[PDB]
Amino acid sequence: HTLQLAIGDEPTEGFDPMLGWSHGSYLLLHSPLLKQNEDFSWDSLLLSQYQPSDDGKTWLLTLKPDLKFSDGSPLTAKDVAFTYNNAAASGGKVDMGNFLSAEVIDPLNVRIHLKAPQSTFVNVLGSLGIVSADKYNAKTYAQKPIGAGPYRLVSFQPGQQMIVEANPYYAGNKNDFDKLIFVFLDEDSAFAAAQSGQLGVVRIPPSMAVGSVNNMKLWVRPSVENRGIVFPTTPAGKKDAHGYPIGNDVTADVAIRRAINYAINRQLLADQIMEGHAIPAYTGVQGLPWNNPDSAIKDGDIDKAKQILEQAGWQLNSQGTREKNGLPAKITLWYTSGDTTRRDLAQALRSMLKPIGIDVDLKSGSWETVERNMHANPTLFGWGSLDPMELYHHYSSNAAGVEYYNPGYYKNPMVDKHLQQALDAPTWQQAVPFWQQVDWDGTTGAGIRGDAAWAWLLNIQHTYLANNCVDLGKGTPEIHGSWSLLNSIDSWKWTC
Ligand SMILES: N[C@@H](Cc1c[nH]c[nH+]1)C(=O)O
Ligand SMILES: N[C@@H](Cc1c[nH]c[nH+]1)C(=O)O
Ligand code: NI
Repeated sequence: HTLQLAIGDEPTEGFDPMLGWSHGSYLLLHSPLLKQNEDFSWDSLLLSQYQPSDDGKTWLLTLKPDLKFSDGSPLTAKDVAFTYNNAAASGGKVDMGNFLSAEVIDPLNVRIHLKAPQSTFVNVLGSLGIVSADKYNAKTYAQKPIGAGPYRLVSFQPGQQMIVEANPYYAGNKNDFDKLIFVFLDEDSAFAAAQSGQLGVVRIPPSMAVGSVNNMKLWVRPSVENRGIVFPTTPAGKKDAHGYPIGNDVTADVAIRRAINYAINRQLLADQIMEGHAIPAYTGVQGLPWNNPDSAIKDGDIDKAKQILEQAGWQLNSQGTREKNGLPAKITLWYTSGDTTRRDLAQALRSMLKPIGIDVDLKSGSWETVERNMHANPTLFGWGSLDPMELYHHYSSNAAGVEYYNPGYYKNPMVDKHLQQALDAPTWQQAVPFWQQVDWDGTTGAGIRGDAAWAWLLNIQHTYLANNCVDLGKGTPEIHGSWSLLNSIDSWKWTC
């Protein structure tokens, strides 16, 4: 069967695990050693056995026999070792952490050596795609790659489409669709093509998940993708390396941040903006094992927000705005244009924070424009993944100002300690208790009970429209990024 999908952003700069697995359409053409389960354990497509040592410093990987690539070339230990070592030394992103080396014992066994225990290396094992040691070249791979994925590339028209076909050498199960065509369209054009019957699967914003489309069915997919506001946690007066202002004199007050957290009604955000297709999120890891269980509050509480503001010395002035030492609680919320739900979320927040006396300005821009103001102003972001490293990216002092990570320049030495403890655990199960202390350790934290570096809002569920004859099956909770639906691609069925 042939299926046409418009599910997200267009892939830019190639299909090479070596250059970066950032896009997320690699799930189509590639396959890592491990695949994550719904209980956050790990299974494997390519391995019969994978055992880390008790020290957590080394991994032993036994490959399944008779594995092949999309071109029919054999998949063995040489290719795994080549993959990991080359991605390690390439220096082009690809976080390998404490990785040292991959040694080939026999055609079916690889031994991975790490500098120190790393609880997140299991995420590397579950992300980095395997390339062919012989056939890999940085020039010809990006355009026409070979992998262990369920599909192999056939055609690619930039700005137009991308055509792939089922890989006969796939080690996993086959679905009911032998050919897939992915069209690159904006959300509205995609919806139009869905209603016209041109496409079988289309991704739509939750706002549009309303009413009935002919010969189509809505699919709500569980997701850890989120929406939240990041606060500048330091006073103003400093600039970064690129001359962008850092800090906000209003939001540097922790009371402001806690009050904003308590005044917001997350359930109303879900029901009124996301059409019920979100769940309230009080953290960046909402619903995950490493989420602090006590990190939730009873929000939409105006009187408590007012009480918090009054306790810190924020009083209404003659103009009806909170003032403290002549400084009014006037803030500007920034967000990225080109997204309707973000505009609506920002507006809704502006309306939600008014009754507690906080005046919210709105400013939308391109990411290039947002980059300049995201350190000096509260900003809308979306994140979320099955990788606990998010907590690091958000709350590590070393991540402050780096790319889009930690724009509020949050620095708490104890939180850094807990993060480092989590990283240095041999297993992720042992790391989980340390990840939770990031929120609150009983003394300090980055959560609401703590410094409240964020006003986290929602975990957004992904919405699709599929033909009535198409079953999208199930998979792990989808994440922030594009082409997340692909995580379920093996389970796809044709019911007509
Ligand atoms: N991932 C973050 C930041 C970002 C910048 N560019 C792409 N993403 C967001 O979507 O809000
Ligand atoms: N690759 C982008 C995806 C994105 C589009 N818009 C926002 N985010 C990211 O990780 O943030
Ligand atoms: Ni993003």
